[PDB]
Amino acid sequence: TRYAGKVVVVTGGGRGIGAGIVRAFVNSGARVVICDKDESGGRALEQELPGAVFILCDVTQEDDVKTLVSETIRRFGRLDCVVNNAGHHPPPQRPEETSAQGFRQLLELNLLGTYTLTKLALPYLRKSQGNVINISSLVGAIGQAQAVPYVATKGAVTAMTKALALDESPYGVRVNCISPGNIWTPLWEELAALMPDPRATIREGMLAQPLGRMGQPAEVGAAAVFLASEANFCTGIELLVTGGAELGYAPDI
Amino acid sequence: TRYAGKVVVVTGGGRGIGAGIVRAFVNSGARVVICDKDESGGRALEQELPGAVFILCDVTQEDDVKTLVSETIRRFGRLDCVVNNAGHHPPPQRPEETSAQGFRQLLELNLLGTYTLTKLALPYLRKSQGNVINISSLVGAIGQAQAVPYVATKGAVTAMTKALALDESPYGVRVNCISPGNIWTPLWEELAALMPDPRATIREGMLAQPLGRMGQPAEVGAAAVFLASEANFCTGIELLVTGGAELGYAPDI
Amino acid sequence: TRYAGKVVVVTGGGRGIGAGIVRAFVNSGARVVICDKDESGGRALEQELPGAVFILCDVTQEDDVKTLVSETIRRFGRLDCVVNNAGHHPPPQRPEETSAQGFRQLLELNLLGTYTLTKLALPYLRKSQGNVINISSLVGAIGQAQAVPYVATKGAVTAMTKALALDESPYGVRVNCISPGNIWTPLWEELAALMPDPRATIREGMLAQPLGRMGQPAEVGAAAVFLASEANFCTGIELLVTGGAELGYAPDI
Amino acid sequence: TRYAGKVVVVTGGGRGIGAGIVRAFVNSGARVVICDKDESGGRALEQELPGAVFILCDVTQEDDVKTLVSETIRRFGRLDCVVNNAGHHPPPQRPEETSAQGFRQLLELNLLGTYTLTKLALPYLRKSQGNVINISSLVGAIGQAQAVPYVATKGAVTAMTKALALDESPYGVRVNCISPGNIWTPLWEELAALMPDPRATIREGMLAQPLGRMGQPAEVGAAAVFLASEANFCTGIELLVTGGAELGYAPDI
Ligand SMILES: NC(=O)c1ccc[n+]([C@@H]2O[C@H](COP(=O)([O-])OP(=O)(O)OC[C@H]3O[C@@H](n4cnc5c(N)ncnc54)[C@H](O)[C@@H]3O)[C@@H](O)[C@H]2O)c1
Ligand SMILES: NC(=O)c1ccc[n+]([C@@H]2O[C@H](COP(=O)([O-])OP(=O)(O)OC[C@H]3O[C@@H](n4cnc5c(N)ncnc54)[C@H](O)[C@@H]3O)[C@@H](O)[C@H]2O)c1
Ligand SMILES: NC(=O)c1ccc[n+]([C@@H]2O[C@H](COP(=O)([O-])OP(=O)(O)OC[C@H]3O[C@@H](n4cnc5c(N)ncnc54)[C@H](O)[C@@H]3O)[C@@H](O)[C@H]2O)c1
Ligand SMILES: NC(=O)c1ccc[n+]([C@@H]2O[C@H](COP(=O)([O-])OP(=O)(O)OC[C@H]3O[C@@H](n4cnc5c(N)ncnc54)[C@H](O)[C@@H]3O)[C@@H](O)[C@H]2O)c1
Ligand SMILES: Cc1ccc2nc(C(=O)c3ccc(F)c(O)c3)ccc2c1
Ligand SMILES: Cc1ccc2nc(C(=O)c3ccc(F)c(O)c3)ccc2c1
Ligand SMILES: Cc1ccc2nc(C(=O)c3ccc(F)c(O)c3)ccc2c1
Ligand SMILES: Cc1ccc2nc(C(=O)c3ccc(F)c(O)c3)ccc2c1
Ligand SMILES: OC[C@H]1O[C@@H](O)[C@H](O)[C@@H](O)[C@@H]1O
Ligand SMILES: OC[C@H]1O[C@@H](O)[C@H](O)[C@@H](O)[C@@H]1O
Ligand SMILES: OC[C@H]1O[C@@H](O)[C@H](O)[C@@H](O)[C@@H]1O
Ligand SMILES: OC[C@H]1O[C@@H](O)[C@H](O)[C@@H](O)[C@@H]1O
Ligand code: NA
Ligand code: NA
Ligand code: NA
Ligand code: NA
Repeated sequence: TRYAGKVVVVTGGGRGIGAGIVRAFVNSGARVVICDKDESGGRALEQELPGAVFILCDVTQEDDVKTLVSETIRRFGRLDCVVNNAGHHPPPQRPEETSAQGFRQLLELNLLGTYTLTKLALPYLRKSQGNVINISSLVGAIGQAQAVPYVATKGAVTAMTKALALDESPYGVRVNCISPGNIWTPLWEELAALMPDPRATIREGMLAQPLGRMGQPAEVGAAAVFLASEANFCTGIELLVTGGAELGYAPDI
Repeated sequence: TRYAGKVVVVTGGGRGIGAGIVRAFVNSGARVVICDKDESGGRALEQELPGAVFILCDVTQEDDVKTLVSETIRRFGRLDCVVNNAGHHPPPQRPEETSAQGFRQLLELNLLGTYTLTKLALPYLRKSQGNVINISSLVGAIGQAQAVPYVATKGAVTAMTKALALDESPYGVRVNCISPGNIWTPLWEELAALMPDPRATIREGMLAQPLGRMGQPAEVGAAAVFLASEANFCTGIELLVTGGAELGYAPDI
Repeated sequence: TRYAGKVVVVTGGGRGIGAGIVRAFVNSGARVVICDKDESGGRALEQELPGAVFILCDVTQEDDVKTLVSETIRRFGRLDCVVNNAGHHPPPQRPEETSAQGFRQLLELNLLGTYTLTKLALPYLRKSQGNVINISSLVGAIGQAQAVPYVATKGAVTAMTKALALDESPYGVRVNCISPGNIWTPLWEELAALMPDPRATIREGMLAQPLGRMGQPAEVGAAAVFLASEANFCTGIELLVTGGAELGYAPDI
Repeated sequence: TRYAGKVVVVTGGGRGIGAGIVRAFVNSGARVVICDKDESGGRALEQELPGAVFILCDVTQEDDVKTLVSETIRRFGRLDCVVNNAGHHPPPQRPEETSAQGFRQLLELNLLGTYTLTKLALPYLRKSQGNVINISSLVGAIGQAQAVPYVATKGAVTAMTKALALDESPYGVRVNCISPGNIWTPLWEELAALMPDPRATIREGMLAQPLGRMGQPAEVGAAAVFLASEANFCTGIELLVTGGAELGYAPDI
């Protein structure tokens, strides 16, 4: 009952972290709108979860997002929390192999899609004293190899979260982000499968954490439910869900 | 039921943030040992809360802490979480008014008391796959005026949390900290009362947060229950409970 | 002589921080290419400074940047340091007053212009074991009110700096950023002039720093010369030039 | 001539990083007082460097530090910069192998010695508009394995630097810290020699940095001269000299 009576939109909710966040909110008593550009996972999740419904929406398309918000309000009468989870990590790319074109496309998804939904949702979040949760990335803070565009987009999300928290504080709307590290999801599996030795890549990904494993969508979901339902004095925070990966680390020429 | 069957020790649990943490854990289903050097608040809290008991213990006294741990195990049979909350903020002091003697005394409480209980508790936390929660301070990260010793002690706590998280990760024990900002507690009230215009000082303390108020012990308590019970992929994190105080901020000579 | 024989490109070098960086590098013995989209300041600076030349270049235009690099190499035979300083802060804008269109345009300048020049320069920086210096912003790290797009762009720059530092480390190219706070420049003067009480706004800007004044272009310039010429074990750092602005900060409802 | 006419005290200046800092300041034109508890290195350094003199002083002994300051003023007539470099890293120690006694002793050196000299020097630094430079450690920020006391002491130093910067800003005294990573010094060599395979330990220490080597005392020294002589808008900063070590990092159970 921690979030009973509330209405939550989760973008990219059809699989991976997003689906874990959907499940955590349904388990907390909320009604959840699953937004995804892909019908397969999200439609099945609606059938599985009473309290969740699926709305096809590509967050890079402004009119899709307008309809997502208007349909959420039409169907459920309020909006309490937006979780901006839709995002992508390209395959590893050396800096000279990236392009401004690809960088712009990744900004459209990872940054501007979050911006667009948040902007359209904020009038309703102000009415409900609701909150925004952005899914950023640990590597926005610490960097990652072979990922210049991705890292830039996530540094932008974390910073934007802090700016918006300042602007929306007088109106009672909290704005926070979660920065996951290595979470075992279909994206992780897909990227590993591109590598010469996928099993070795996966093993390395597990050992990057002091805890010796990758994280689960459910663990990101629990962090999101905490931020929405019990973190009433938290705004503009970056909540790390990383298993400790950021901890620790002639001869001098 | 989020933490049912678990046993938690909260130091400085007789009033303020510590009492809020005690209440949050009792509400989650845990049994709680209230440690305090002062009988008044903690004894009343035991009477009030089924599931909480009071043990007199000054965390700066090694034998008191040894007895705290042995009595917790004798009475409850396990130990799952230690919350190192006991600590103090001296009245505002200019650097030249501080002393090495006073600095050492504050280190004994704010830093070494946390170290001592954690060390004595860790064998039991390893058996239960339990966790440590240290109550640090936002100003350990960002500084504060007229508080050189206090700030130093809290920078030490936050750093120590990260080091211990690394060391205890192979054993399945997570170690995290909460960094509160301005929380309305008897300590805050006592410090304000020393100032020339206490009401003005309190007003200034409220407006230091974008949220326009100070935080509550209950909000720190909810963050602690989250870290203990649902943050299984979080270790070595600093969870800010500050209301956004860290956000934002000839002419050039 | 600290940077004698070296060749430096400074974008946005015609006024403000960029001109201060140009002067600092000329004073260190380097030859400097002043890039700017505006001829007025940069052309005068060339006439004033032996060792500096002006090249008209809008960093948002890929062909302009290609020509900037090819002309630098044609005229000077090497390239040792790129300082990505061109950038803009829009007038204060509430989140609901911003647009995706304006956000994209600001990303083109503050983020993608930095990306584009860095990419085109890197083959030459690898040959010289040179370095990249990005001018980010303190508010990328801590947030700012009425500046969601700006803050996002600068969070991206700081993060991108760390990612590129990782990628270019095997090749001996260091990549660092400077995050200024309030620096008294024509941009600051222009933004203040839009406000109802410009003098009051300027006074507030000075008092945001514990040092009680704004910074100077020359101080950012000295930090840049340090990073280029003497910081050989620094890569991926964020060097704050802020005057301490990030330091420090019923009642509980 | 960057720091000509100025007087600098470097603690632990007889070898390692401290000796590198001494050399960098002498090369900048300053007169330097080498403080050390060990005569061997510091006495030889005085003989070698015109402009440097050696004063025997154990920074944990208050009367030694009082004499250090009074002798500096008696001999040189002013004091412009204090570099608190004396410190120690114990051999790797598991948390259960540490003691409160050893922790207190390490606090006396790494934290309280810095506090004591700074306090005694500040009246003179206010007269000269001088500055304080504390040598902290990257692992104060990110943690390290088998080093709970050390990490705590360095977290305290970094935090204390920020608090004192706030307090001394109205008086025109800047207070900054440098956080080195792996620097090749006699301490590093001594710790490696205790390990089963010292050469393997050294190799691992080099590869912890993206730059693929450890740092040099001279590089820390250049950062110190920058902070003293050219960073006039920097106070309360943590300048990382780490080679990038902090950058970057069933399957989910
Ligand atoms: N998996 C990790 O290790 C990891 C680490 C750090 C951060 N993250 C972040 O977590 C989020 C989720 O990652 P994941 O691993 O679950 O990814 P995933 O690819 O498994 O799932 C992403 C989901 O988002 C949907 N989506 C993609 N583009 C969309 C669009 N334009 N509109 C709507 N939906 C869209 C996909 O169809 C998919 O269902 C992303 O923001 C990612 O950057 C993931
Ligand atoms: N109140 C704030 O704004 C604030 C802000 C940041 C951090 N904190 C931290 O939160 C913690 C609690 O602060 P608070 O405001 O509730 O303080 P408080 O003074 O109201 O309560 C502290 C409690 O700890 C007990 N205690 C003190 N010394 C002890 C000792 N040696 N052994 C055992 N118990 C001892 C006291 O008797 C008291 O019951 C402290 O670590 C403090 O530094 C508080
Ligand atoms: N002034 C501050 O307080 C402050 C604070 C933090 C960061 N910064 C950053 O410092 C940098 C310089 O700021 P400033 O205050 O000196 O600004 P400014 O407006 O005074 O100077 C910027 C210069 O860049 C040039 N420029 C703008 N767009 C360009 C383009 N497309 N191509 C090439 N040149 C272009 C302008 O013509 C101008 O000469 C910017 O990145 C800014 O975001 C400034
Ligand atoms: N070497 C590294 O990798 C490294 C990394 C991070 C931080 N640091 C810090 O840099 C500083 C210097 O380290 P180093 O590697 O050069 O060490 P080092 O042991 O080589 O040199 C330390 C010097 O300080 C002196 N000293 C020790 N105790 C003293 C006391 N009580 N009073 C006066 N002088 C005293 C020693 O005699 C010696 O000359 C320390 O604060 C250390 O924690 C070093
Ligand atoms: C082969 C490969 C490369 C890079 C990958 N990166 C991620 C990722 O998104 C991520 C990971 C850790 C972080 F700390 C983080 O912030 C993000 C996932 C799978 C990968 C697979
Ligand atoms: C007159 C006064 C002065 C300083 C005080 N400081 C605190 C405190 O402990 C605290 C506050 C904010 C933080 F961000 C923080 O980390 C700690 C409480 C009451 C005070 C009253
Ligand atoms: C009226 C106004 C509003 C906002 C302004 N902001 C800046 C700026 O660029 C900046 C400032 C501080 C920082 F810490 C920072 O990172 C950036 C300059 C002038 C302004 C004038
Ligand atoms: C065998 C061993 C173990 C640990 C050591 N640690 C240091 C050290 O002081 C240090 C290193 C990196 C940092 F990032 C840092 O902050 C400090 C030096 C030698 C060592 C040798
Ligand atoms: O594909 C990797 C993992 O992705 C997660 O989102 C699913 O919940 C797991 O069942 C699956 O093993
Ligand atoms: O004394 C200030 C506040 O302290 C808190 O710990 C109590 O829960 C409040 O009831 C009280 O108003
Ligand atoms: O316009 C504000 C300031 O801008 C700086 O870039 C110039 O160097 C100053 O002379 C001027 O006062
Ligand atoms: O002992 C390791 C290193 O220590 C440094 O302080 C010295 O300057 C080097 O010559 C020496 O190789
Ligand atoms: Na359903
Ligand atoms: Na009871
Ligand atoms: Na010229
Ligand atoms: Na000499």
